[PDB]
Amino acid sequence: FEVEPILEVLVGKVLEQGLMEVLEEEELAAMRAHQEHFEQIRNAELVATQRM
Amino acid sequence: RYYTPYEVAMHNTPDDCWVSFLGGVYNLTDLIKANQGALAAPLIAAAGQDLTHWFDPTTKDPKRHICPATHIERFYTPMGRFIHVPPPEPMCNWDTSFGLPWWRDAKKYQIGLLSARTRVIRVRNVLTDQEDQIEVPCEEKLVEIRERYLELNAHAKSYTWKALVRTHVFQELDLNLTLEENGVPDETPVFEDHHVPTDYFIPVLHVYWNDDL
Repeated sequence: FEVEPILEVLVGKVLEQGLMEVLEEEELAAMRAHQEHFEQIRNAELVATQRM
Repeated sequence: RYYTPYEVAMHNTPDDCWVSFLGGVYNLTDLIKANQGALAAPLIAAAGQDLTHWFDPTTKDPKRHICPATHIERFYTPMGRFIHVPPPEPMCNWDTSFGLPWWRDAKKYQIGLLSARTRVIRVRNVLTDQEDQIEVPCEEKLVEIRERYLELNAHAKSYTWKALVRTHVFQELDLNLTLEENGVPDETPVFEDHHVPTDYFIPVLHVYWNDDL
């Protein structure tokens, strides 16, 4: 009955902070992968022109 | 400007008649329109043809000879009597009020100038690979080569040109210098003289895109 509020506080901190961190890490990873994909396309096109 | 022989050949009809002679391309349409008889036959029958054999170089008038029948010097017209040629005998209908013969009235009946030679350029669009052979006069500035190529790409103005100038590296080409000044030589005479087909190697012009918006 006395340890309940401490548990509630610490658990809330852990849950919200972990969830926010995972969402933001995933979101940046997706965007940077998209940019790398476009850069890969551009590099392949460069190689084709050099070959010709 | 200039015209390849095939380009002159495209206009062969009493409605649009073009003739090339002595290096000049002439649009004789208004002649045939204003003189429609047996006089217009010998050049209607040679519409779009090369008419230099009619004339001689030293003077711009047609060739002359001593007529065998009358022994009086007059134009040699084996094809027939074209417009502005007097009848052999004294007639009562051939007026001489008109000013100048059509082979002398350049200002009113000459458009452009016939190309003495033509060459094959192989244009290659590097972005979207599309090879294309084409024939252009061998003495023409790259601006009008671009104008010829504008029928292949309607957006060729934005594109940038490049040629394998000399080792050999793909370098930029100035627009106001002809294909010979820019370092793209012509070797078809050497090809022929050495028994190499004139379609074995063709000079190549790369056409890159220049991003715009």
